[PDB]
Amino acid sequence: SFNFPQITLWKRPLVTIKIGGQLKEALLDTGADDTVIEEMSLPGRWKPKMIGGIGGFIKVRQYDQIIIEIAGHKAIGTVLVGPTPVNIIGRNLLTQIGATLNF
Amino acid sequence: PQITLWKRPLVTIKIGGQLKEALLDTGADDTVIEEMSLPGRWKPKMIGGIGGFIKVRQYDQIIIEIAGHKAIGTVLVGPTPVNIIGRNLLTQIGATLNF
Ligand SMILES: CC(C)CN(C[C@@H](O)[C@H](Cc1ccccc1)NC(=O)O[C@H]1CO[C@H]2OCC[C@H]21)S(=O)(=O)c1ccc(N)cc1
Ligand SMILES: [Cl-]
Ligand SMILES: [Cl-]
Ligand SMILES: [Cl-]
Ligand code: NA
Repeated sequence: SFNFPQITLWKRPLVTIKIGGQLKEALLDTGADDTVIEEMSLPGRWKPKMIGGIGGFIKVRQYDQIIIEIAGHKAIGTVLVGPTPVNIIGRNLLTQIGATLNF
Repeated sequence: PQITLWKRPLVTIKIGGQLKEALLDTGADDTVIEEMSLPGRWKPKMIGGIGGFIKVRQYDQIIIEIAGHKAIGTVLVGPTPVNIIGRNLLTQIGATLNF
């Protein structure tokens, strides 16, 4: 419905992100504490982490202080990389771009 | 009205005569609640998240109260680690995501 993708949540709230100079599709996800992206190379050091969701847990690599643009908004923060079914923008970066849930 | 996302967006819901805590989740297509009984008919469904699929019972035309707002829709019931209010019902309480 109302445009990015979409504001009233009748369609998935999908946006384009840019990370490591590549464009990807991601979901704005208020139910995600953390941002999680499919396998890709990121600079710097990382640390393993397991995170859980509906189905159980997956091991991810945690990269801190990564520059990522989200729907045109610049953010710099933690990105988890692993076998997620969807690229997810979680609250750690939603707060950086000033996203709010209103109702 | 406006929920910041510095913490998890948790609300109280009333469903099937009980009160529960649930997460307002724009990343969820569907509402999924921990095991409970609901009246009427249901059919089995599989739903996938991070870390694979779980089997749930799909109940249609269930009335819920979310933070005070009544709504009706499908509710999936099964071994989810968190009660999640998905877009199918967020739309019914006029939730929007703004930035
Ligand atoms: C992965 C998404 C595309 C979909 N998920 C909703 C999502 O909001 C879950 C919702 C969620 C929340 C807690 C536990 C399980 C699932 N969040 C999630 O997995 O976040 C993980 C990354 O950050 C961490 O903080 C939250 C858990 C971790 S889902 O729970 O798997 C899901 C799938 C299908 C339906 N119909 C409803 C929900
Ligand atoms: Cl976008
Ligand atoms: Cl962060
Ligand atoms: Cl529905
Ligand atoms: Na029913």
